[PDB]
Amino acid sequence: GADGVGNSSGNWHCDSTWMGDRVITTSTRTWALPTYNNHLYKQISSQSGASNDNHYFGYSTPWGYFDFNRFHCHFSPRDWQRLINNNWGFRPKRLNFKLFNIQVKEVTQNDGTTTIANNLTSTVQVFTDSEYQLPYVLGSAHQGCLPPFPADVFMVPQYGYLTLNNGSQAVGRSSFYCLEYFPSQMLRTGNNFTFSYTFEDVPFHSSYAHSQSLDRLMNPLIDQYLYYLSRTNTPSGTTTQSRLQFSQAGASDIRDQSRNWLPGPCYRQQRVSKTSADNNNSEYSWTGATKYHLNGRDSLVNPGPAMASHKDDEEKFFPQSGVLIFGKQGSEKTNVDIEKVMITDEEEIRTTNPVATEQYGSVSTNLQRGNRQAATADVNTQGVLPGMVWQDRDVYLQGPIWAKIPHTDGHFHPSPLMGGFGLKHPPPQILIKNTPVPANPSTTFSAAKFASFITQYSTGQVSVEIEWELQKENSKRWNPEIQYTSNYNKSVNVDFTVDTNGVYSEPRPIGTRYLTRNL
Amino acid sequence: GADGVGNSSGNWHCDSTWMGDRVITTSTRTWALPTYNNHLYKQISSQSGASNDNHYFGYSTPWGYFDFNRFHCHFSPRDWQRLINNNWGFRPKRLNFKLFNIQVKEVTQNDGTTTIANNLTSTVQVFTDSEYQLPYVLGSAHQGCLPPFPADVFMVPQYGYLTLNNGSQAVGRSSFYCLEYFPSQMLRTGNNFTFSYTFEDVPFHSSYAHSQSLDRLMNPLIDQYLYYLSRTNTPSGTTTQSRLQFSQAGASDIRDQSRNWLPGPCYRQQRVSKTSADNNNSEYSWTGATKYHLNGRDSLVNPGPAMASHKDDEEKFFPQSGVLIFGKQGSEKTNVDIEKVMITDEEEIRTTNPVATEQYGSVSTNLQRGNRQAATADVNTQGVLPGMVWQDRDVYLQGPIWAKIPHTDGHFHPSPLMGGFGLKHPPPQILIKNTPVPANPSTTFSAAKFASFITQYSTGQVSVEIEWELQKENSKRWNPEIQYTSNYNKSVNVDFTVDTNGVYSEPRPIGTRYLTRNL
Amino acid sequence: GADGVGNSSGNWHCDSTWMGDRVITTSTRTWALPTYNNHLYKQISSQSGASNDNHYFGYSTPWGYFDFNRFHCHFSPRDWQRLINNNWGFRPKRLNFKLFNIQVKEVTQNDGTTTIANNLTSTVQVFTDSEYQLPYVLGSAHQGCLPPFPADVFMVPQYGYLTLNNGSQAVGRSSFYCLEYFPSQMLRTGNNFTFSYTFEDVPFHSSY
Repeated sequence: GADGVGNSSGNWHCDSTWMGDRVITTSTRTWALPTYNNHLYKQISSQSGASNDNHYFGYSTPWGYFDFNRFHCHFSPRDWQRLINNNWGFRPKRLNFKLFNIQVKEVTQNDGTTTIANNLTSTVQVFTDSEYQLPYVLGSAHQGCLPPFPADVFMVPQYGYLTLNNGSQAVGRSSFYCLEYFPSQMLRTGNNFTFSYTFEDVPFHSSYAHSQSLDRLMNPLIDQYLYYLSRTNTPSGTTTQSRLQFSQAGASDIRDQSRNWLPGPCYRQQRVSKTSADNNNSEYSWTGATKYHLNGRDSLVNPGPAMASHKDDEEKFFPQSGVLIFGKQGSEKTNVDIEKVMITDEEEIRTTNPVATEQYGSVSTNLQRGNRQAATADVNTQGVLPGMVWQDRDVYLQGPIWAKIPHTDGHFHPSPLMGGFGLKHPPPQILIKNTPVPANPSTTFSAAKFASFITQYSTGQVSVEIEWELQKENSKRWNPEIQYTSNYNKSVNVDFTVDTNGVYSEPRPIGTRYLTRNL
Repeated sequence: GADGVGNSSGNWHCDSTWMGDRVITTSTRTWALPTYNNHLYKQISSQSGASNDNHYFGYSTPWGYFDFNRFHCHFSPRDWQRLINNNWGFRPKRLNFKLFNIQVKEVTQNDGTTTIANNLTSTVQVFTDSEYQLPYVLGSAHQGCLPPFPADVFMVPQYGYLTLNNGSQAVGRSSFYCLEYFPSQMLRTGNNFTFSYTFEDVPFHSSYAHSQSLDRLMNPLIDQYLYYLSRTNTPSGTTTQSRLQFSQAGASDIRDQSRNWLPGPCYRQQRVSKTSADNNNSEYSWTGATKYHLNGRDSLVNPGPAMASHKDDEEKFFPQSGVLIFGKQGSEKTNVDIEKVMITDEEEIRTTNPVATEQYGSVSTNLQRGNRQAATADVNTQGVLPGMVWQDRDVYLQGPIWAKIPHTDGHFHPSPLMGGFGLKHPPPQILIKNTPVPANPSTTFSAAKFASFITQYSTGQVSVEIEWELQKENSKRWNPEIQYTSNYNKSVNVDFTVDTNGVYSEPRPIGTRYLTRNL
Repeated sequence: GADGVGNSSGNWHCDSTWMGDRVITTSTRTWALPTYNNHLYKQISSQSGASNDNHYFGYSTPWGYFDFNRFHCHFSPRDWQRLINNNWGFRPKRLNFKLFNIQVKEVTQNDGTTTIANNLTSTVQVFTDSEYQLPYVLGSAHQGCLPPFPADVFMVPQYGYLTLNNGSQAVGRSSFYCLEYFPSQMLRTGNNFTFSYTFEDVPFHSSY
């Protein structure tokens, strides 16, 4: 699209409509973009000394990108609630994007006095990496997505990436991608950039919780017909004499019943409690946390494989890195106290996946014989096994929406671990930069790189609309399901509202599983 | 096909052409075939005493088979190089085979003097087991495939197989397949045997190395928004008092960052070093090597599941059985010294799969509390887990090309472990035998089995052409990729050449990953 | 072309005719071919010490080649004379080649006594490097072309070539061409191999 200077390049679309089966969440926000790295690509690396587990090598670019991989960039409390309360599941189908009403300003810091003014002509160029030839950054839970609250103006993030490294230094194989080596489209004012995408058949996120659970799944009333090993030894006057007898598992017997499927896999996490007291006093934050390691650098295992966060009656506990944790609007960056964060809870799964903090089961160790007692041992890490079945990490309104499946020789069940939809070809990276403006050059020629540009930034609005599909409920469940509600009682502030000084804020994390489906 | 005696049953096709997307490697070689087991099927078994882990039972047949399950039976250094240097990947599509110019000779060892001459009439019969009713031997890394070097004449291997066994003895279930119970086609001279095959949709072998790596994958510039557990206890005058505080992972924080996918699986191997010194002195060749075991016989775990062979700066090490090892042209059969072999290296993977010699990660053990320190333990064997992603063993010019997927109730990701393409219905076994020639029988009848045949063998050439598909490169990588080159400096002998006495020889193993794709 | 065992795969053409403007010199000769380097490619180099101006590095092949880059393989004194006496100049235009009546023998040196006999089946394979992907040796004034005199039987030369070298040793850039990496056509007896060529506009040799 194209037009004039006194012509709005696009209108403001920010609705949300439900169609019974679909529902489209349109949404627009105003943004701003500075000139990063003063227009140059800069090489960047870990700090020489820095622990090995923390080295790196890569580049930062003068390019800034766009991102809305956060559910709340599309759903509004209320809306989300609608969804989350009457749908067995849902998934994204297609999207449409558009930047417009772009405007380029140029600040002038003459002595003790700045003065911003329109640089009409100068441009901002955009380009979408629709061929995925660029290090996909999104999906890395970074923060600089869209504001949950419309009215909020925002700054565009700067693109940076990482290649290979042998400590703080580069290794040859590492590649250096240059963003100008693409065909950016250049916008001036009166210019807009639209583009549209279509998702790929993915599974509806399961937005329901299970009423039955693996173990308790058969019918009480009837005993099976298969037998199991009831007792081993037997009374012989005073002493026992080994004599194995078997029984037919019934209701009273349950624990012993024969089955057909196994809980999901696991990778044991340390348990910490919301109650300061209980927790051993010391620094096992890193030392005790569950991790894995590549090329000799141990990394953390955050968002561990999807597994319930606490047994019955222990909402007080949680994994050291088995859950998602968001900050309460305002919460500072580092070492903030428990009271400043919102920890997610995944009890809803208990029913199928193991509890993060407790071992999977316990396999037998030795082979018993008359002169040898029967061994056994608990298992803290069980990789996928036939017959296992499980549930993936719920979603949360202010959580990630999707993530790119890495291009590898092999993947195994790609639901992104941080939760979300695992996409092979996700929404392409959208980039934006401000074509430089060489400030006054010298009369006599010089072949040096230009270094003195006009100080200036851009701004303008952006809009994103997405169509989601739904799987409606359908249970013959007689008694009421659970629903997500807002507290009745009076409060000094409404949840998901602007305070007295107009600061919007999300009180709690809102999950997705409320409706109840049987297993 | 058919014709006369003074008529070449086929010409010599040994080209190789590239078409931009495909590339066909035609190739012909001269061969020779003796008469095995003096024409009879012989029962064969382990040696009574022999360690249990080494028993067996099966048969050897008078039949010899054909095989080219080695990349170099089709690619020529140069060619291979072309491929390997400009292609994100490739795979086989179809093939065509033909035997021809068959000729049957008959030696005469009269006293101190042999004398070979043409037995025109007598025949050689061939037959392809296109229904896979015969124990698929190929794929077992046996040696008797085609000569890498054209000019080389070769001997055809003899077919043998193995069934069940209870120690050195047979067990009933074990089957005994007889090769005459097939409809062999019989060739006399002037007769040729052609046949063609078509591969099945398989995945292009990934012939590229990764520039990013799981851990270092997100964007440096921006800190995430999810929080993790920064510290546990806290300064209380003199003493610490447990007080968990959380932080928002940033660049400096990296190791702690939240992610979305896990390294490939693992099965720990012992580390040995190319440097004699380091290595503990003793015999842990078997005792210390990683293995598994069926029906009480521990077998070795060679070509362990695909996993990088050494961390940064340790090209000197390697798994005890985690790598492929070829002999330097000439190297004898047993206990040959390190200097006689070429060990493959899979550093290229590091980026996704764990290091063979070092544990996967470390899960937590106990549940901590005030009166209990936080436990933890390293994991040396991790079975596939959701979110895991990885790369398969590279290929190597002189490596296997494919392998038959065993007919079972269940497989999991069939890329053959020794590397190659996992095929459900691979190129059918091709067999060949020389119809016997009863040497002079007695005038008076006898119903005994004939035992005195004419001494004779066969020869003639064989040709195999195969069409491979390619996936061309396509990265916006600015700086140069790595390529495979031959050393500039002078040398007494060219690599992949015949020495002074015309002995072709492959200097080093050549992999496949050189081109660099992002993760 | 193809046929049987008791069938001459080609006749003997050895004429020479003048047409006023053209003149065609046909010519046939009998030849023989051993098995070189006992069937293998052998690496070859100057003799370590040997003056520098005389070092080299290259290979010898089990392959033998054909050559008639000598005017007398086509002209007969007399003929040549005709030409040479009444023509301001001349040049070649096209050619046609054919091998035939191929026969493979096999000697038997049993003790103090050899005995040659027909190995009917076995073959001889031929192939023309029509894409010039092989080190062009001919033109190097080598000797093993055709006999000037028809009646003369001859032996076929063996193919060998030279690459780069840093003294008596090889240098990487040097290439090693393998003759089997071509699609040889295989002849058995009763088999013939013909092929034809066409020269390119060149200047008449000034014969005045």
